[PDB]
Formats: sequence, C-alpha cells, structure tokens
Amino acid sequence: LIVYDDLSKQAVAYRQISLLLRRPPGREAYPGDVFYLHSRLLERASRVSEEYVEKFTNGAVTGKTGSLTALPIIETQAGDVSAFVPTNVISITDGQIFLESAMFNSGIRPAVNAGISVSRVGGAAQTKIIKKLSGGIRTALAQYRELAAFAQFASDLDEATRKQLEHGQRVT
Amino acid sequence: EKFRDEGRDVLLFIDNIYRYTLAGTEVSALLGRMPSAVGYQPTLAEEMGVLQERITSTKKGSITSIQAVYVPADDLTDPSPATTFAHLDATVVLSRDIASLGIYPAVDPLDSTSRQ
Amino acid sequence: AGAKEIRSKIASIKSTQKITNAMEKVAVSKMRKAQMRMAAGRPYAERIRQVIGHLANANPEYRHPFMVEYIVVSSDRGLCGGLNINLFKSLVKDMSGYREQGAEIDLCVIGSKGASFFRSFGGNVVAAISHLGEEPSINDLIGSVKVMLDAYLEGRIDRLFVVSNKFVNTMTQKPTVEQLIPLHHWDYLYEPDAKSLLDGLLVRYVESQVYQAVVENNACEQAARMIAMKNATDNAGELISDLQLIYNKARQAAITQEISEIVGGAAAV
Amino acid sequence: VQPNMVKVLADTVVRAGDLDEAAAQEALKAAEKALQGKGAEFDYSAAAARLAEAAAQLR
Amino acid sequence: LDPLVIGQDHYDTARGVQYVLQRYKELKDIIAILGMDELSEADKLLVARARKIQRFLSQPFFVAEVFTGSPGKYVSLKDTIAGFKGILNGDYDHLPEQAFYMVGGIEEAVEKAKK
Amino acid sequence: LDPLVIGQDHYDTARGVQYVLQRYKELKDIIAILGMDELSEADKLLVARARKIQRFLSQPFFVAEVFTGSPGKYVSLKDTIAGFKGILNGDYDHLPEQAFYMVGGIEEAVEKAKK
Repeated sequence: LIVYDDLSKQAVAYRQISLLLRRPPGREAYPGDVFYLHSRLLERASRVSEEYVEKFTNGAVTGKTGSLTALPIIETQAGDVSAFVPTNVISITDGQIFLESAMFNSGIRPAVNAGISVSRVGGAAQTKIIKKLSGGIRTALAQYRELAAFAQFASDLDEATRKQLEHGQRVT
Repeated sequence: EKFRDEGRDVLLFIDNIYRYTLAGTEVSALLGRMPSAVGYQPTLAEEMGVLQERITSTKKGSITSIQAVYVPADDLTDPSPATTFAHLDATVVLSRDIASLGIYPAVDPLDSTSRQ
Repeated sequence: AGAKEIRSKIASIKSTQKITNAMEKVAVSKMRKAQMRMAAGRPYAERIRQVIGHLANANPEYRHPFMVEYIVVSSDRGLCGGLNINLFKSLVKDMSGYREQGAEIDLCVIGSKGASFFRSFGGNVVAAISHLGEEPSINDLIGSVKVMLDAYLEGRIDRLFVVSNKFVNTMTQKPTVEQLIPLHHWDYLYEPDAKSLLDGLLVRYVESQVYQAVVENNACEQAARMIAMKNATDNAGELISDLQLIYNKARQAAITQEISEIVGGAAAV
Repeated sequence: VQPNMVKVLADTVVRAGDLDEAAAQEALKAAEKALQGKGAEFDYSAAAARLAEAAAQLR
Repeated sequence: LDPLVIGQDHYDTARGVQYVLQRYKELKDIIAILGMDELSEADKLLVARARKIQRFLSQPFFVAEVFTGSPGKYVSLKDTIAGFKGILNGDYDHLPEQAFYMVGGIEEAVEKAKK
Repeated sequence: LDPLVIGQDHYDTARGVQYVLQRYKELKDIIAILGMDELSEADKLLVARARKIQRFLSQPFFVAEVFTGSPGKYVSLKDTIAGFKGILNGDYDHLPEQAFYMVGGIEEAVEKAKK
C-alpha cells in the first residue's frame, strides 16, 4: 500500500523545473506532459497475475498474485474539482473519496461525501459479510439526502416518510 | 477503413473522444504552438474534422461510430463538447434512475435524441 | 461580474429552493388536517338545522326576528397565492352594489391581512379578531359573532353574510358570500318554553356556520400556500439555470485570459 | 330525543351573560383600536387591478 | 446636472426619478421569486410609480417613423419637468401603466388613458 | 486542538461553538428571503444563540483603545470555556443580543444587559 501525501506539490515542483528549463507553458503554466507525469506513476499501482510473478521470480514463487494499492492525496481550492491537476488525477484513478468542509464543520468528522464518492471495483473488493450489510446502508444514506429538509418539520410527515428519516439520521 | 473497402458496414467504438482532444492539446503545447480559447490547441476544429470526416457512408460500404463523450466542468458550451457536437448525428443518454427500476438497457427515452 | 460572486449567489438561491420544496409537502399535510376538521363539524350543524325547521314549522305561533326580512375571513400569515386578493375583489362588487341601492354597510373582520386591508381604505369595521392558530377554537368567534347578531336585533342590519373561500378541489379555492341570519306528524315534549329553545338554537346555528366558514378558509389557505411554494421552487430553478450559464462564461474567460498573460510574459523573457 | 334516535348537541364552552357580553365588548374594543378615520375608497378598483396583473406574472 | 446650472426644480425632479428607479432595481430579485403582492404598502406604491416613470421616459422619434408608423414628438424641457414632477407627487396614480408608453408630453398620457 | 493534548471539555466546547455557527451559515440566507417566523422552534432558538456567540467572540484590546474608545480586556482560558458553555447550554437565553458585544469575560455581559 502506498500513500502520496500531495501529488499537487509534485506537480508544482515539476512546473518549477519546466519553467526554469524554458519549456513551453500551457493551462495554469503547467508543461504539456503534466498528465503523463501522474499517469506514468499511478498506472504502476496494479495487481499482477500468478504467471507474471512466476516469470519475474524465475519459478521461486508459484501460485501467488502480487499487488500495489495507491492512495494519492490532492488538495482542491474552495472545492473546485475542475482545476487542471485535480481533473487529470480524477480521470486516471479507479475511484474518489471526496472530503467536504461543510460536513467537517457540522461535526461529521470523517468528512466522506458518500453521494459523489465512487469505487469502480465495488463489491468485488469486499468480504461477503460487508458486501451483504453494505447495500442497506447505502439506501438509508440516499433516503436521508432526499429528506433532510423535512427534519426541522418532522411533525407534519407520514409515518413511513418519518420512518425513513429517523433511520437515515441514525445511520449517518 | 480496410473492412469498409471489403464492402462491409463497420462499427468503430472510441473509448473517449475528450481524451483525443486533450492528447492534441498536450502535443500542441509540447511543440510550443500559441494556445487558443480556454487553453485548447489552435487546431482544435481541424483535428476533430480530420478524424470525424473519414467516418461516413460511401459507394462501397460504411463506418458507423459510437463515441463516449465526457463534458468538462458540466459546461456544454466548453470548446471540446461544442466542437464534438457539430459532428454527432445521435445522442444516447444512460440513466442511473432507469437502471434502479430493473430496466436494461438504461436509455432515457426523453433526454436521448437523433437527427434521423 | 466575477465567477466567485456568481458561485455564491447560486448556492444562496439553491439553499432557499430546498426549503420551498419541503414547505409544499408541509402545506399539503396541514391541508389534510384542515379537511378532516371540516368533516368533523358537519353533524352538529345539519341536526340544529333539522330541529329549527320543525320548532318553527310545527310552532307557527312565534317568529324570531332572524326569520323575516358582513363577516370577513382572512389569513394571519404570508405565502397566500392570491387567496385574500380574490376574496376582497369579490366583496367590493357587492359593497358597490349596496351603494347603488343607497344602503349603509357594517363590517366584521377575522385575521390580520383583512384588518390591514380595511385599515388602508378607511373601512368602518364594527368588530374584529386576529392572530388565531392554524386549528382555531369556536369559543374565540363568539365575540365577533355576537356584535353582528346584536346589530340585527337593534334593527341596524337588514341582512348579514359571511365572506370566505370554499374548497372546490385541492387545486381550486373559490371566493364566496353566504347569507347567515335570514334562513311532520308528531310534536316534542318541550321542557322549557319553545321561545327560549328557538332563540338559543338560532344563535348556535349562526356561530356554527361562521366556524365552518373559518375552518374551510384555513383548508383553502394551506392549498393556496402549496401552490405558492411550488411556484417559488420553480421560479428559483430558472434563476439558478441563468446564473449557471453566466458562471460558465466567466469560467471560460478566466482560463483564456490567464493563458494570454502567461504566453505574453514568456514571449518577453 | 326521538323513539329511534338520541342526539346531544353539546357546547365547547359554558355560555353565560357575562362571558357572552365580554367577548362582544372585546371584539368592539378591537375594532375601535384598529380604525382611526375614513380614507379614499375609489382606489379599491385600481389597487385590485394592480394586484390582479401582478399576481398573474408570478405563475 | 447641478443646482447652480439648471435650477433646483429640474435638479430635484431628476434626483427624485433616480431615487425611485434605484429602489425599484433593488426589489427585482424579490419580485421575481415571490411576486409584487409580498411587498410593503410603501414599496408597492413606489414600484407602481417606478413602472410609470420607466414608460414615460420612452418617446417616438421623427427618424424612427419608418420602423413603426407612429409620428415623431418634440418635448420641451418645461413639459418634461412637469410630467415627471406630477408622477412623483402622485397626480397620476389613477391612470393605467400603458398610458405613459410612447406619448411625448404628459397631457397625451391623459388622452391615451381614455381608450 | 486534540483531546489528548488539551482535554475533552475544551474540545467539546470548541466543536459545539463551530457546530452552532456552521448551521447558522445556511439559515442566514433563508431568513433574508422568507423571514424568521418560517423557521422551526429549535432553529429560532439556535439562530438567537449563534448571533450571541458571534458577538461574544468580540473583545476590546489594550492596543485598540485608540480605535474602540473603551478600555482593554484580558480573558483567561477557563473564563473563555465557561462563557461559551453557558451560551451553548442556554444559561443566558434571556439576555439581549447587544449585551455580548465588546465585553471581555461572561460576567460583564450580564452587567451590560442592565445599561
């Protein structure tokens, strides 16, 4: 497992070298190969087959698959995900965990926005127990998202809509 | 184009037409050319036209293309989506809501459109 | 003029749109509470009408002054989709008609927006009440109703009516005027004298009709509030859509200007 | 009362000459405080037309 | 546009028109979402006068006759000040809003309201 | 700002203040278009505490006497914690909003309400 605490600072260091070498600038003054910088790095994080390990180790290791999982970190400016470096890395990765300032200030400490966060691998990367219990959790959090306003006026709600809301507030 | 010349009707699938535009922007910046509006390459419309004009129906056969489209910042007026929409003949929209009802394929009969 | 100021306006209008969408369902919920209260009060009024019919028919020896030849209902709060305006528009037609006849008019007012209307045109209000809950109690109406009944007994009023909205359907509130004061083989064992019973029952009947008019107007108010908050939610959506188009223009222009300054500075160095 | 039906038409509050008269005096008192003097009455029609036009644009 | 150049009567009429139009511009977003009926009794009267002032500023030109057909109008400074001063004072609160559109002098708004 | 570095009482008071002010930021735009009366009984009370907390953050400094006119106040960590916990728990709901503006510790706010 590898953590790159700031890929945005690596991009800033590569931009500095490129401008000092007098290479032609593009959007936000980054060089024409800033996408290739992060893509060449992030495509190494992978899972390799048993045949690859058997070929690499000259038969010393057999029947086992190796892997490298990556958790790159990027810092946005005022929630702007459309900036050049954030846009490149969002398109290279398998999924995104979005943290929000409004949720973090509302006491929701691990500030994960479940509505936009995605994992394209999905249940293939989950144990049987978690996969089975996770489906109900997602429905509740979606319901609460569609019924949050009715929390300051719960008195006037159907029992069933009132019910969905109370399960949502507890799961959250 | 070789299969078309055998007298066939062919399907050309392009994984993402936005990445073709971005690769052109990257190459244009590496060659030092002066950038255009919103930072795209000055050759944006010509590079799209050179690719899209080969996909046609001819006297021998035809090439039909299905291209996945990405919209930057959800802005349909951005130069990349705007240059691409001038070549498209149909728009197929896939809906997460329709897939939730158990219907497959998840096409949205109201948002999807065709010039035909 | 500035992408960030536009982004702040969009978030502000979006926050407002979320509550007007919730307030529509709250108005529908309160509309159903008012509709059940309208039905619960009908048995009492129809039965009082059935008794007065015999105790007068069967007893032609005595005629109450109310059996031989305006109270205005309005809301106390905002978000009414033309409810009060359509009622005042309909009332002015009849008040104007009484002046073509040359007659004097006495007025009674229920609710704060009705008091504000007559106060802005100098209307000669004789009795008033305001700040009633969304679920009113008949004991509060006794006062305003008695002043109007006394003016009839004193010969100051020839006819009395209740001005209020009627619930045609969940999408249609009708402004109306209803006359209040001027309305088979066996007889009852009257314990008290028949005059005392008829005099008391006619008063209970008129108060019950005013209470039913007030409760039906509250059902019409929640239905009007539903439409007003639905319209507010839709109007905010058009403003958000226009601001998003202006925002995208500012987003594209900022990128084009920054690139022009970077290319211009690197051509000089 | 009827041989096949018994109806009790109850009252929510205890009516009485003092309570019955007090509510009338409070309703009269409210109307005295509310109205100060007469005003223009011909303006009703113009004000109603102004609000009838303005109320249409909103929907 | 100075009291020492044009006199106090013209200057105050012009300042009065600008104050009414500025206050109407501040209410545009509230009127767009909730409509005119939610405004105060003071704001409702000001918005009605702002709409009349905005329409009375219009004028059919002798070079624009080809575009519409209407004859052109020349309005003196005296007639201009008198019309806007009357609308600000409330002397025309009873006339309909469309009577001020394309009419030259203020007296023609009174004749247009007869239709 | 970690319970393992300072303590749970300080941390809970800080997060409590932040929670109240964060919720008020979305209600500020609601009150400005639809009015205060349309909020819930819990929201109306919370908004009043948020406006009071927002004022109790203020303090006249000794180096700012030339700008403020009033004298300077030094407040301690325990005094700061106790004052904010009092407003969060409702011990000062009866005091007017203007009593917390520019007053050092919590005692002086109780005294300013009497002037």
